[PDB]
Amino acid sequence: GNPFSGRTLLVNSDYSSKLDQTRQAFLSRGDQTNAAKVKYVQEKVGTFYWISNIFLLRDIDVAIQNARAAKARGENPIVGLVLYNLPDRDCSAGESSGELKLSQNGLNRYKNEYVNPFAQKLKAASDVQFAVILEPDAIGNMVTGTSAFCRNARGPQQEAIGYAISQLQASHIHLYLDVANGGWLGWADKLEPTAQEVATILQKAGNNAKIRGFSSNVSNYNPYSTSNPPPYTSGSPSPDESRYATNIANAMRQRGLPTQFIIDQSRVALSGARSEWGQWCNVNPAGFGQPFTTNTNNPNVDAIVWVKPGGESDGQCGMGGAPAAGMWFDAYAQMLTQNAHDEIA
Amino acid sequence: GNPFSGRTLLVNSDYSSKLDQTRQAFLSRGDQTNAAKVKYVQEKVGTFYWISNIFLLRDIDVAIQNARAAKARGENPIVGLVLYNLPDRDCSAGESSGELKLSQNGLNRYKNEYVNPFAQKLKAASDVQFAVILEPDAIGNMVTGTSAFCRNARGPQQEAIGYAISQLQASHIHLYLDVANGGWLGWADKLEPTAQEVATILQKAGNNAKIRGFSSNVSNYNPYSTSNPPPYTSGSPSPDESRYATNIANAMRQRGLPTQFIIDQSRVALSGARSEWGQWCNVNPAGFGQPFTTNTNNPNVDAIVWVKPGGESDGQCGMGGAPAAGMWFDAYAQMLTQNAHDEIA
Repeated sequence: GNPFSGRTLLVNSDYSSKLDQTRQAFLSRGDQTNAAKVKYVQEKVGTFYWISNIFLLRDIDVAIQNARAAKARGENPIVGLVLYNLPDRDCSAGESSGELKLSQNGLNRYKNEYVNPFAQKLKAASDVQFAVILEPDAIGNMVTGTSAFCRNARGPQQEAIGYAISQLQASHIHLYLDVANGGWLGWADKLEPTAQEVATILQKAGNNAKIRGFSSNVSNYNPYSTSNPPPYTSGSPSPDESRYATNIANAMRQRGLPTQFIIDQSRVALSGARSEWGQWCNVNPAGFGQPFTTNTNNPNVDAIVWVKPGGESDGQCGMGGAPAAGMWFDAYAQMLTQNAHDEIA
Repeated sequence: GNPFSGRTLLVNSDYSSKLDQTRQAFLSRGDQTNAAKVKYVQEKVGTFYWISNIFLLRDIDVAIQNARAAKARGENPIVGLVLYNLPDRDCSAGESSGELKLSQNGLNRYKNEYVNPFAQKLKAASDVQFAVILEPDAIGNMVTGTSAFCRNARGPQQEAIGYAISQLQASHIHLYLDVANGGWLGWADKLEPTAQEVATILQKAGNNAKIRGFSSNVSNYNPYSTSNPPPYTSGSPSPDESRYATNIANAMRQRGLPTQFIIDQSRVALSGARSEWGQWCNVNPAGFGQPFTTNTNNPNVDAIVWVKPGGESDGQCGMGGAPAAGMWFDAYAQMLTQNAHDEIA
């Protein structure tokens, strides 16, 4: 069954605290309507916690503590975590986007100094339900990346992700392998290749290794369901994320693999924001998307979630004034609030 | 005594490895002249090692290994290390640029998880000489930082730096407290406020605590000595780093504090590279500056060193094609080579 059914996605306390700056900035201009929308996100919108380096393994203990505090106040939470520290991470850029590199004993450090401790903390926390998104966009780079750097990282990255899955096999841990977004892998010629990559990684994870399914649109901006997708989606069978999810599940079902998705809607672009589907860095204009829900109107979509913490920069690119990746970008957080989904108030 | 006297600044092996890409690029266009200049930097030009987070404490072991291997083939090295993990680091941007935040128990984590281990490794290696640059731009942010965020961090940051000085007192450890660059703190109305900050920090490190002096121009592009400084230096008594060093040393002397500088010349801006002195991101055109030497022609300047590794990006800014901070930017590395100081050949 769906692990989110009857649960609340836990609020990310780091994100919530950083959003206090946004609440305060709206208050300094007498903008009470937007200040209150920020406070709603602070208190009621669950977001995944990104464990983007080895130092941030301590945030797993913060999330656990918060999942015990919440369920003690009467709630029934599920903690979203992002496992994201692959050696030669985001190989498309030509060099790891993170601290581990394959040429610096990265595969071993990932297994032993990153995955092992991550898996240990989740296992000691048997009372807590976890949804873990595994390595955003690694599969996309594997399927389509043609540079030597990406071509050299592919094997070791499949071993690393298979290792991760093999170490996170418990009843309270629900694994969602990332599959990028409909604009990257949802084209007719990319669905089958994506499914093949999943089978290869699952073979490496072990015979009895399972995953619940996949994640998509993490840190991206595609709509979940629309009858008016952008013109750049012309020719694609996956013009929104609900359809992308159904198309991947269809390829997965034919191979006997998992079919379920969680779809990020932390940020959704307004019509016309991107001229090209591949644009990804601090896209504007955009707005906060629909907050966490199991009411998805798609049997292969377990839940709509927030994974990227909107307001954390994607890098010094896109919207002007953008700080380095992961740094707080208050004016962007303000824009997302101004254009926020109607549920937020 | 000047700690660099009769010593060679140790090559940074990680940086030298990354430069191989540059050497390969020049070779691939038949440019032997610049390929040879890259190899000159790879084998003969010392660069500091940046210990920019807790994960990178392992690079101190790397540097010490290299120092002991150098001394085994008859050399007399001095290892440059950059101690750079202050809580709420680079406060003027509004959020720590590093992993430690004051509101996340950052002061305690800085002492116990970063300074202590740093000190343990250097005090164990009593056979190695070290030049440690302490917290680049922290004093700059303390003197001119009037935002609420910096003002809130001031107290604890002074205690943090004093703590780092207090833990690194040894005859083989030579401390240089960073004082930004002449464009920031070299103005007339800024020299005393800078000396006052150093006096306050040294009091907090204690009565018996000492530093050898200061570092400047780290990651910047100001020339060491020129009779033709850029127009934007008009009205400044510190229009080159040699004059900045003398001005600070004179202010310190009158308060009876240390005076000695080490000045980065890893990258030097060429004519017209900047229209404003505060420009800092991947400034171009620029060249590799003068390699390490103690022939400084200035009593207040212990040595010209390379601290920032030229070719590592400052951020996704300044020059087309720039990657995120710390990512290798090979076209920039080729530029620094073609415009290198005449010693490099």
